[PDB]
Amino acid sequence: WYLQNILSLELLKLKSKTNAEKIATYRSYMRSLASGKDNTMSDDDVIRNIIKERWKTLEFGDRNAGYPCTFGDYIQFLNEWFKSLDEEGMQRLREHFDRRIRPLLAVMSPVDILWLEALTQNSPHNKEQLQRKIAFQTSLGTPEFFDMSKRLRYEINEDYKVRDELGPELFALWSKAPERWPPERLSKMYGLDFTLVRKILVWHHFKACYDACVEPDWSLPKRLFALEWIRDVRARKHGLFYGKMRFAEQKITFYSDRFLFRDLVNRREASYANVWEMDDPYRFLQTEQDYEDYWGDNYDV
Amino acid sequence: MGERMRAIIEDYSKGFGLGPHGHSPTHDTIHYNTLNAEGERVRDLGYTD
Amino acid sequence: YKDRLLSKQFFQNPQAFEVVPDRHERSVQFGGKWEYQRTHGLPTVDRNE
Amino acid sequence: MEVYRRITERVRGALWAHHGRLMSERQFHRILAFVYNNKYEYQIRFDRMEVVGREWGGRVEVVTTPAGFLKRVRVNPCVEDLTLYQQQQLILSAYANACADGRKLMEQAEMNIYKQFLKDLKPIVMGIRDNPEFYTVSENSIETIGGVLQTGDSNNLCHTHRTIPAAKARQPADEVRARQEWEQKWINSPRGQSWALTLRGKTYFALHGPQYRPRGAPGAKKETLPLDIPAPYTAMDEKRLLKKNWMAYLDNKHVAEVMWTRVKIADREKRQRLLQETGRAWHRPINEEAINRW
Amino acid sequence: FRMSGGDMFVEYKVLSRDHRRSIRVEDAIVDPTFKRTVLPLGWLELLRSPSLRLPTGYFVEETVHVSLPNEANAIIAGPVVLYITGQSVPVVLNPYFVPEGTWDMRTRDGELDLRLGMDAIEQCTLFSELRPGGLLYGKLPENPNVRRNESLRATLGRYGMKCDLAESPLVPRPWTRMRYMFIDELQRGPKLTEFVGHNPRNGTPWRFSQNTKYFRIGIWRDTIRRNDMNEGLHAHSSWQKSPQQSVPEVRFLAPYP
Amino acid sequence: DLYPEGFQWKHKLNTEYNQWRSNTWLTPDLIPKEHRGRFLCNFQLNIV
Amino acid sequence: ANRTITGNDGRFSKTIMINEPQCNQALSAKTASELSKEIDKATNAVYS
Amino acid sequence: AKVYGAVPPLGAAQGHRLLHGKREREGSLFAVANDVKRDERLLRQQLNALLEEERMPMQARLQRNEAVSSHEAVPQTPLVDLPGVERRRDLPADPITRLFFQHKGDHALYYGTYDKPSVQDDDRVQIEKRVPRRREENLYTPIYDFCHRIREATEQRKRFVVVPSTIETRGCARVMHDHGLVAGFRDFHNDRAFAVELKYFQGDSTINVIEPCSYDGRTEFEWSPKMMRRLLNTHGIHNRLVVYICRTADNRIIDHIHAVKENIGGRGLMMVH
Amino acid sequence: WAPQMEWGIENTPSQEQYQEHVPDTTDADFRKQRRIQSRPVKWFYESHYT
Amino acid sequence: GGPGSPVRGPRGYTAEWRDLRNPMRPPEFPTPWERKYRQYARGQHPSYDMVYAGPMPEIFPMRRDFRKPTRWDFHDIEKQGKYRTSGPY
Amino acid sequence: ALWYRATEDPYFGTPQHTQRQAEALLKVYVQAKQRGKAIDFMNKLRGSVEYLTGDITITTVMQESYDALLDTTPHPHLLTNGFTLESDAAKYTGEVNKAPLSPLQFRIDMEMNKYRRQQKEEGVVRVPPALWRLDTSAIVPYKVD
Amino acid sequence: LGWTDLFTTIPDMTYHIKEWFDTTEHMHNDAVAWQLGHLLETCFKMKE
Amino acid sequence: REAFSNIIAVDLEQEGPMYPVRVNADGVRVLLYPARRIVANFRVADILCAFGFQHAGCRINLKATNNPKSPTHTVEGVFEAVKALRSVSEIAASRGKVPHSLIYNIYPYLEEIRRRKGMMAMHPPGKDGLLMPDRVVDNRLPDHLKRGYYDDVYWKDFFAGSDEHLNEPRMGLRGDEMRRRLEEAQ
Amino acid sequence: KNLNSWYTKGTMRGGVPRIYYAWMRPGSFTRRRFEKMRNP
Ligand SMILES: [Mg+2]
Ligand SMILES: [Mg+2]
Repeated sequence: WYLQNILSLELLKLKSKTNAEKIATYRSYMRSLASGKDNTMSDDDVIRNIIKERWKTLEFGDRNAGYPCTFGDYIQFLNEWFKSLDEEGMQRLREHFDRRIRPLLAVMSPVDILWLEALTQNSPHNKEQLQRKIAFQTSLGTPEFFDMSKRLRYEINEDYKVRDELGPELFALWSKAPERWPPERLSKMYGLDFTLVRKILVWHHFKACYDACVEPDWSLPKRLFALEWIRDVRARKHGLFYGKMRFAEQKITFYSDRFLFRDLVNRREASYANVWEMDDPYRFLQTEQDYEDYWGDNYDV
Repeated sequence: MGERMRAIIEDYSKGFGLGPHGHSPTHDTIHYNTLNAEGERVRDLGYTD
Repeated sequence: YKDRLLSKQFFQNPQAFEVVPDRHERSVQFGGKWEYQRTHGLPTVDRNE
Repeated sequence: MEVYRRITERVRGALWAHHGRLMSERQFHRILAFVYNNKYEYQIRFDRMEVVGREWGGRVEVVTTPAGFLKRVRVNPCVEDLTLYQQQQLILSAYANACADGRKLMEQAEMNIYKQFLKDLKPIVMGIRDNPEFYTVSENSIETIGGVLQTGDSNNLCHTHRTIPAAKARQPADEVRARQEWEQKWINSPRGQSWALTLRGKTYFALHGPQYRPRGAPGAKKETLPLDIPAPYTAMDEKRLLKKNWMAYLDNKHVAEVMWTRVKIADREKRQRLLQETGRAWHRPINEEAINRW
Repeated sequence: FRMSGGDMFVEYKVLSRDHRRSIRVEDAIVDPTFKRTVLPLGWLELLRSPSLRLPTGYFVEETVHVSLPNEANAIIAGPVVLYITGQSVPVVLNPYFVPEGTWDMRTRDGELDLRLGMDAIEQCTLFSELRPGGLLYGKLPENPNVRRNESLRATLGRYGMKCDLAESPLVPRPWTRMRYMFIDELQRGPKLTEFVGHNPRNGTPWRFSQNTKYFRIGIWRDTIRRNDMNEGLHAHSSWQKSPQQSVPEVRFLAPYP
Repeated sequence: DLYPEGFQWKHKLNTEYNQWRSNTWLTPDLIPKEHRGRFLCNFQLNIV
Repeated sequence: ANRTITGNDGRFSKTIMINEPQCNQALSAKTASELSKEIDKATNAVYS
Repeated sequence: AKVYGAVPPLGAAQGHRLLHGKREREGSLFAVANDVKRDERLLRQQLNALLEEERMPMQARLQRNEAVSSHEAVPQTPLVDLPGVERRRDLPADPITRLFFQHKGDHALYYGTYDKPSVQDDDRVQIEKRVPRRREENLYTPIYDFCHRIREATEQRKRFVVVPSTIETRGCARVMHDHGLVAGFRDFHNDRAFAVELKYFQGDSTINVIEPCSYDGRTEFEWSPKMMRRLLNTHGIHNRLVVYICRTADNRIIDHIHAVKENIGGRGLMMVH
Repeated sequence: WAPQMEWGIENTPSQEQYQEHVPDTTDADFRKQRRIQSRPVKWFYESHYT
Repeated sequence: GGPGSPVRGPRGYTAEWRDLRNPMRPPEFPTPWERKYRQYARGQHPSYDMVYAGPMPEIFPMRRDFRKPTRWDFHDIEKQGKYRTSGPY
Repeated sequence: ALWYRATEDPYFGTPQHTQRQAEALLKVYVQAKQRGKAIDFMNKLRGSVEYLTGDITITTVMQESYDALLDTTPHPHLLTNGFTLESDAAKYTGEVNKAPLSPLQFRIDMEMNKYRRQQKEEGVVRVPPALWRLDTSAIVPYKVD
Repeated sequence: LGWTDLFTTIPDMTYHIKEWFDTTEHMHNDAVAWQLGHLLETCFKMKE
Repeated sequence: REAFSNIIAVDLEQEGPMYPVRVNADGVRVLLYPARRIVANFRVADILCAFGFQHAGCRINLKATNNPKSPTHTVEGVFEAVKALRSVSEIAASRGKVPHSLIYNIYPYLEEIRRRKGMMAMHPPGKDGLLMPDRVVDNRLPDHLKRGYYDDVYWKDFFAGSDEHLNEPRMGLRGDEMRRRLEEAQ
Repeated sequence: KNLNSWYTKGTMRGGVPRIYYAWMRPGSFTRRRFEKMRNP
């Protein structure tokens, strides 16, 4: 079933476009004029819709009757396949799970249980009473309000999309001499705050690495966040605990308004032979205690 | 329903840039189209060659 | 560059380069547990050029 | 930083003011990021060289990288006999004339950067004013709910300029294709054949042939046709936002509007100052009907 | 790191352990014929910074024959940090300090003929340059394990390389390994973090489910009279009236719902 | 931050957010007007 | 230290006042080099 | 192979002790013993030096660096100046609108004490010293009623308070003004009193509570450094929120934070937050 | 790395942890929420710096 | 060793005048100090303290923590008895 | 874990991995019937520093044991030496004798998947030339003892 | 001569600047720009 | 509904009071102080748990036997106390001072102060970034002119159904597409 | 030197859950009114 429906594209036929349709579509794609039909749907989107509804319309049961698969048959293939997984295989799996299932796992509700069982066409214990209960309760809202397909639809901060950060920026440069490319040069690219943009840079580096089929620098998150690293190390040594320091446990000292002046004139008057000296990753460290806190993790160093 | 209706409408229909008095439509102390003073100015003029 | 890159990619996983791929699972590594320090990233171009 | 961000906001704002197009925050910041990295490159290369300032006679010498860093100081034993105060002032003034020379260099460099930046903005800017629908009215013409009123005075003084040939479109692209047509016409001619064997010819081919760049050599390997981003004909960030969430739409259009207003206010301030400097305008409002009577 | 004449030149920075004292070296050969990196003996006193943890400047100071470069003709001194221009990770040598007589590298005027050995290559990204196809592979000392003149694809071909990267449809393409990247601030917001236990670190994120003894009467009263408010501990359960259940990683700052 | 922004998303109505995330929506009589559509939370009732 | 320059700080505002009523507010070399400190330490302050 | 900072290449003719290795002199047990002891205490001495450089306060370091900076070869004599530039200036005040006149320090001979005040600021009422009418009553202190003045003036939301002027009282004021619990303060060199300007924020005061340490003058509480150190610690988190003021043997009025810094104990005055 | 901390679930013996005797079996302690235990020598297979 | 300890006690130029030298003049033996350290030693090096560190972010999100069966989660009210179960664990 | 602790331990540890350690670990992987780890380890080894130095070497014993376990354990896409035929699989396969995979059909499906891939990625496929034919000459079928 | 834009007749201006910037709230340069600007327009520019 | 009218909230950034709160409800003297954990009377305790306090500890009326003691008093007391509590941030702003916790935010600022030396500090000579309009530009065209204006750059009939870009929206259209408009109209 | 460990501070209430913040209070999280310039 999986081979015929999902994997074989060549057997998939699409409704053929008329000549008028071909023209209107072309001229829509090449040059946009406002007020137009917002749909203009890519045959890519269409195709993927047909596939996902092929996953909708898949039902199990006796296959001497209509449907293709025994349930036992399905979980059998599933079991053979799950044992069959490599490292990056089950990595792809767990990513796929974190992206699709996991958020749904957070947004569920009793109101869905019937629908939740309609996926496998399994019959519940209480099915009539759940019919009644869920009918009465879904009565209290819009039908769009209650369907689990649409509950994830909006995401804050639409200016930077995860889809668009998949291609990492200027990867054809900082690949080739990663030392000449401190986090600053790239951080001018994003209109976000500090913690967020450094976070994003880490993700860029990792995506890039996995893309080029080489292993990523795991010391990179420690390098970009170095100040946060050392603050956490010294906090862990101070309050005795293992974890990451959170806000409640910060010192209650109140600095004066001008407290930063000394450091301000020290920074404003600094000077550097080259730009590498300006931002090297290790300028955070002076005493030996600094070097002992920064590398305590690698028993190599 | 009505309130967010109004919010969307007032936000989409708001003007921007500088007017004839050299200021924003939302500027603090100085105003434009007082008592439909421009509306009437179109009433009596009209647009024709 | 293409060869330095090729080699690094190959010693990352060999199973990417097989026509019929065998099972690819991570094993131990000879440099240490921190071996990534001596391994990672992409081949680097000479800085003069 | 400032001179750039002002111009970029000019572009973004204008882009939404004239046509209904929004620029993606992503894009807006990545322009600036490119300026920044340009400056950074110029810095990288600027530190490989040194500038020498010199004070009295030649007897106080200061060697400093153009960024203002100090590398060496040479001094006559004459200086050693002065005072600590005067020694300090002397060296400090040499350092100053060094920083001066360096800063002259850097400012040429920066002029160069500004030019590259402009050249990179040009397909966008000339993207918005080179369309058959683009227009402007004089800033002194009254605007009323129907449309814009006619400025009365000096019917000679108003000249409408036109950037577009009104007959069939000749785009910049046709001009570049014309340029390479003339390149080939010149090359393939007999006199051009003899010229391609000169030093001038091979300088031309080394700089401006990309086609002959060996595989893996830095730089573009084809000649590129000039980018075409016609503003009213290309949907950019408003269509994606309108499909996804209305709220981000309203917020981004709001940002563009605000930026445009701000730019316009700046232009009004500069105009006012230039008007005061030449004495046509007073230093406090003397004409309040120009404000209160609307 | 640059290339000339067939070999590498790298800038590096030698440093004491406390990084009090430092020396730059501009062009150093990267040569993997040296088991251990060699410096001029004179630097031993220049690099000695007697801190608190090392009352004498160095942890290790001894005499070795050191006849490899050219009976105790040299001195092993450790540990001196070394920062190479390309690499993000410091490399920690215990170098041979050689006097003038043992070996004198003055070799050209102003030029000290310093080089880097496998002491420091093992610790850098430079090490990946040591494998077949790299730029140091030519300069490895001859072995049964290292074939001198073989083409790269010949060698890797023997190790079992068949086609190019992900060329066969059976192996997934490298860049689909990571498709989605999760950043809380850019999408759906932060998690709602609760705990049952002593602290956030000592407890579980989970509340107790509906099947608890103390929750059953309450949940009952809550199913039957749905509209009025009900007393109980049944509030603390993972299950409740509202369509939004309490389970870990609820995104509560998300616009929808 | 003395006066933080708080929850700013208008994609649903206040009453729809309230409805989904709060049990308090089920008891409209027990809540004053100023708090009516304003709560996203579940409340426990303890009778002393 | 000389009580030549005095100040008054509100939450977000800063007042630097030159006090030398005897010589008619004529600043000495020390007092001026001091003022260029108080001015930029007041001006580079976080809350001003 | 170009080398920077390494001074003449290959140094100059210096072999190590172990490498050169001249034949070891046989010292009598005397010589050897003495070598061991002098070089042992040489190492001890060095360890001391390093610890002292580690523990040096920043102010000390700055004074040192800028002292060396100005250093000349000859120790030059001070230059004769104007008749004087160095009179501490009088803090500015307005004569016409006033709590009190700012009295010149040039009049320092005219001044009285807190007990027997010289006639000045006649146009203003004079605060009276607060003393017990009978035996069982507490014996009041300028600190006691300083705190209660401020507390009551904070409850009535007044801008200015006229308050008793003694050494530790205006000490307390300077400390509170440091921490920003008080908008400002001034001593007009009026004998009896001086004035404090209160600060309000968000409609109520900046001072939650202000309390004296002792009710009597006959009771004097001493604060161990460990106690003042306990205050700073809220179950493992460093808390400077609340301020405690105290006298030192050195007659300084300090908060508990500086006290803990230099590990000195002091006599308690008041708490405020 | 996290130091081992006393009075945990797998640390504390029965009578302090629960007021009852609970049998110590190396298989399936429901109270301790573990499925199974292979019981190697504590510090042997782990790295020492850990 | 602190303030409770026993006290330590205390025209021309002195012998401590000569050892001192201007940082402007090149010193005795040209010991290759690292610039960063001499910056830090005279107090002019821009500070990076723990005060400048923000939150340490979760970068790679761990795993879903699945509900671990406890003794208070049982589908029969009987299995959690008073004679058997004294608590969830 | 033991293999890491071999170079991590100051007291009992060796500076570089001894050959003894290598062939020991390999022998554990052979004796665990652990395929993936054996392959990856072998390749990692021949990519190590000790290998390039000449210190560790792949011997004939390691090599042939490696091959032994490579034969006798299940391969993900293919049937392996030491896969036992099942008489009763005829219930499904349709035949009692032969092996339940045909390398020819497997190759063909590989070609098909190659085109389906080029389509999924580029949206369009180049039609092969008319002179193009799949070369099946190099394929041999499964032999069974 | 246009040496400066600002002029005022108000007594003890300094106090009013202080107390005005006490009532102000945020540090975002939007806020700062408006607060400063409004201060300037209402007093130091001579509109009225 | 009287309880929802009186709702209070608590800033949990600090997770418990950072100073002692001494406050009395009518006749009931209450102390809310910082503790290592939650310590309180069972009822007061799960009231303080209702706020999400980890580190608070609280006591009502010295000795527990002290009058007046009612269930009412026990509740009203702890709620009154919590309602008198000041958050640390609020305290810090109250004195016009910067909290130790919020200083990290200044870091990027301070960072590019340090990094502004050299070219990054440099501005283009001659150019302010403020460019005033001088002339008036209008490129608009009569419809018949733009009918075939973009045929070479793009396809013919470029402006076809475009309502904003044409004075005659229906020109250039082939009959079918003209019919479509009316078709949706009726 | 601070012998109370932040590791163990608290009181188990049994089933009663309470919220904690990873960093700041959730209300202070999205700053969009100054970011997207919606303010008076
Ligand atoms: Mg300092
Ligand atoms: Mg009684």
